[PDB]
Amino acid sequence: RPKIGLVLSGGAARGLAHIGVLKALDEQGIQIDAIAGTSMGAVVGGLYASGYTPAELERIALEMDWQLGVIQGQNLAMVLESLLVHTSDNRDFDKLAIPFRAVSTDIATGEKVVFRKGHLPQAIRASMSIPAVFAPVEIRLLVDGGMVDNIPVDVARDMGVDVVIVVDIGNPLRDRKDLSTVLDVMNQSITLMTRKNSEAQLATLKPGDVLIQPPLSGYGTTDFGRVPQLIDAGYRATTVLAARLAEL
Amino acid sequence: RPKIGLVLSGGAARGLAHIGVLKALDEQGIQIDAIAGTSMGAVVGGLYASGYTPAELERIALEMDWQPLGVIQGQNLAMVLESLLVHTSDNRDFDKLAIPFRAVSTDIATGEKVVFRKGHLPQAIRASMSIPAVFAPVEIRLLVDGGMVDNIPVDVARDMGVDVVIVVDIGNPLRDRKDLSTVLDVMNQSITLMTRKNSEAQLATLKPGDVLIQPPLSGYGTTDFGRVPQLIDAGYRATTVLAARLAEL
Ligand code: NA
Ligand code: NA
Repeated sequence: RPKIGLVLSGGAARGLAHIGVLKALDEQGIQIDAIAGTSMGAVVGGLYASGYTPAELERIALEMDWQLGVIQGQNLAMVLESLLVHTSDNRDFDKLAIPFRAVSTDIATGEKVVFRKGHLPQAIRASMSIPAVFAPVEIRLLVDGGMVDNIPVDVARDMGVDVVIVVDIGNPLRDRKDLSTVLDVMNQSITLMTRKNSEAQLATLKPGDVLIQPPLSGYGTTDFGRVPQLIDAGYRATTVLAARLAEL
Repeated sequence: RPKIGLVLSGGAARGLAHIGVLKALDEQGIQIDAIAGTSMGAVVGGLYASGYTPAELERIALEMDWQPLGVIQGQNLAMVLESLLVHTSDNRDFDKLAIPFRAVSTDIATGEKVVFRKGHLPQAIRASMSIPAVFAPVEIRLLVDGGMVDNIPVDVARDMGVDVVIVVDIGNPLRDRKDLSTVLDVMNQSITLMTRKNSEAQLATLKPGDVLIQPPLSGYGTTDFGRVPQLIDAGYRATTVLAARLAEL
């Protein structure tokens, strides 16, 4: 039987669609041997790697307050430590329920930083440290890994997997009418280079592999008003490929 | 004889080294048939394309004040450029300037490269120079600094039909850990990162025939205009050193 690696692309609000993919994949009895994730893909995939069920991930997403950069940085770190209190005495990420890699960016040098050991919470928090939303973290000064490897196919392949299931939740560009402020222009820039490394990795997909691309046409990148829809989106997108995933 | 295209990479303060390259190139009698530039490379190269001498470019750089806010500086930069270029008002096609010229910019809405080849020289150069968080973007497409898509526009210059390119890379140094204080700092760094990545890509396409000039700018702050004379000397000396290699064009 083939080793299957699950790659979970970066985002924020949009990355809760990852939950619905897991929910489908589990239902369909697809066994994941390795997970690689950036930002939200790293949160969802990390919690799942640690032992959470997609159903519990769903319950947690529907029951918490998504309603300055440093204060939110600490708040995110304390939530992650609470959820992961059961993996305190873990150090090697290969020895979690499922092997797991988070991906982050060394803001000083631009180098990709793949975590494979240490403190799961702290590593996941690095991968999730979106500039102008969560302060970077010091472990190297570290940020959201979207700008270097948003869809870390190659990371997952260096865990020795034969096939990858890749979930691209997309990073839509802002429309001309929404580019009001200077912050808006620069996020757009980050979005542009994020897509460019994303497209590059997606280029390396082979015959064997499976791309999942949830229908998220409507969906605001930071908009957590529609969780149930986001999760359904990933659920349905994956349910549709039940036939193709079956042959793994 | 070969058609020589001069490519002038993007920057800000560091791009005044471009002046010293022109100053050398002229001295050495190297004839330029086409110019392509981004940001500062576009200002210096555009003014030179229009008929300024490198000497006058140097005089202008040594005698002016580099000492809601993004927009006010945007207008100020536009009025300076219109003053300097008042003689090319009735120009429309950039191929009919003293030297053919292309400025390069970025459509911030779509990420597409925007190469200007016609219209109003000042307005186009101002687009190429519209560095986010320093000069408001311009509406012509909402347009910014072309560094993020083609900082070293070798391919633009080659689409003007040149056989050889002289490329001036002034570099975009990354900020060190100790200088990354604010959120603005982190995001500039990001822009720097993608700027280098497209820069390295174009530099990859250079051939046997072509000539890369890379001024010694080790010290130099990207926004630091306190050392103009050094910046110009840097480009001057870097080019003077290759007098032999440029001679065979
Ligand atoms: Na340390
Ligand atoms: Na550090």
